[PDB]
Amino acid sequence: VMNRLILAMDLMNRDDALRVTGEVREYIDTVKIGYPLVLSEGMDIIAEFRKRFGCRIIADFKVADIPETNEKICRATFKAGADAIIVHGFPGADSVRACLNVAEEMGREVFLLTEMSHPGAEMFIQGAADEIARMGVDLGVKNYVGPSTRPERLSRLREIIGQDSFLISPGVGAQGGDPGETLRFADAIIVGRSIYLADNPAAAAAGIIESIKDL
Amino acid sequence: VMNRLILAMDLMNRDDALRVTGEVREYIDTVKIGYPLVLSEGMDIIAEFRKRFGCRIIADFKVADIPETNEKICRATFKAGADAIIVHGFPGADSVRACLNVAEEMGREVFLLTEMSHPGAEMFIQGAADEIARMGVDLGVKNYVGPSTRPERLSRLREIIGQDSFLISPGVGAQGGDPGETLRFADAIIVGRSIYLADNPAAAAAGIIESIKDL
Ligand SMILES: Cc1cc(=O)[nH]c(=O)n1[C@@H]1O[C@H](COP(=O)(O)O)[C@@H](O)[C@H]1O
Ligand SMILES: Cc1cc(=O)[nH]c(=O)n1[C@@H]1O[C@H](COP(=O)(O)O)[C@@H](O)[C@H]1O
Repeated sequence: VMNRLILAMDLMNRDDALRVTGEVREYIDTVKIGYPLVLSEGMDIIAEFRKRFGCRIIADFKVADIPETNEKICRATFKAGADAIIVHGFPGADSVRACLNVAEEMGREVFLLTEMSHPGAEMFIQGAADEIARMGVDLGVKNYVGPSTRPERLSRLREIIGQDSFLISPGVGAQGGDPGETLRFADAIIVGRSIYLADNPAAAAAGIIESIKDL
Repeated sequence: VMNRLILAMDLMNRDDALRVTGEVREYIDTVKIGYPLVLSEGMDIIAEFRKRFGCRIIADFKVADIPETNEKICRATFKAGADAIIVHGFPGADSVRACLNVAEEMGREVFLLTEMSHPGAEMFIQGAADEIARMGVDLGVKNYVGPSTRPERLSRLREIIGQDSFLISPGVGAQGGDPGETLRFADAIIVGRSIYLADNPAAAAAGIIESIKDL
């Protein structure tokens, strides 16, 4: 990922989302698009962004259903042009395998979300996260998401998945995570509001990149 | 819910989804619409169904993000005309509260998914399910989802939530659950493929209702 920075584009208006993404395009080459934008503007927004910006698109859909439904969700998401999809591991191995099967059929990638970044993640997810990660390894998952807000947990996730696996990390900026510390363990950081709510998103992205190059 | 039966409309084509829903409308008055249909046909499908069929719509979006994103997802879903949304409890109390806050602002309902119906649910979700349910009670959740495939677990969920709470249950038919047994504990059953993949969906729905009235 260009500059190890992934934009979390969670504005809910097509015009604002296009404006911000265009302003920061030189600093990124991967955009994470989730349900706030998709449920407001339609799945066609994925192919529009892919074309206009020539970026890779990660669909952050936190897929968390039974295996049969997960297959349908993944098929629709890849048909819409997403390069990868984020999948929850908490629903278990069969649900993750269903997503892996569709990604294999369509030449795409799955990212497994193993521990979340918000405070509530401590209640149930944290205590399962190591086992969710190990499940990922045993299923052959190569791409993972873990939390910038808890770098000791990010270190433990990296320990389980090994150095060859790709690890991206949200919670930088707004949720309190630090870019440099997070990049001790993650390959790339995800940043949303610290960029897209800034008075000058390009200057915000540049500031982050400047602190990244210093590592 | 009319006849204690909720149609899980997970066909991915608007014409087929409209045909089946129209054929079974006399047997139901609540349609559950999820991401297979929404990500294939757009969020506008919710208002279309609500109008054409005069049904209640439950958006089965298994909301499972951080609190800030959950608020955006719920706002977009209610703006699209959904009467209620299904929310995962596994991400913790703050994530569930975010959904409850938006439902309160917009005069809608949250259904909390506490234990899932597929085999993988045994790995991580089952061991947290009682505590997820108790969390729901403490947050004031009044609507719950639990698994037809494990009626002993459905009984335990009913025990925690009490008789006044509303409980709906998927996994009937295709996944192996039984309508009558499930309705010992749930107020309503969700049925998808046993109806929408049948040669005659109306006859399939009628058959289920006939076995329900017998209780
Ligand atoms: C992928 C994900 C997992 C998670 O544990 N935490 C998280 O924030 N996310 C998403 O990353 C983005 C974080 O954005 P900011 O906090 O930087 O605004 C939002 O899209 C969240 O939904
Ligand atoms: C709500 C939900 C939770 C869950 O634990 N199990 C489940 O099947 N679902 C959904 O119910 C429906 C079950 O459909 P059939 O198995 O009856 O086809 C699908 O939409 C599933 O995504």
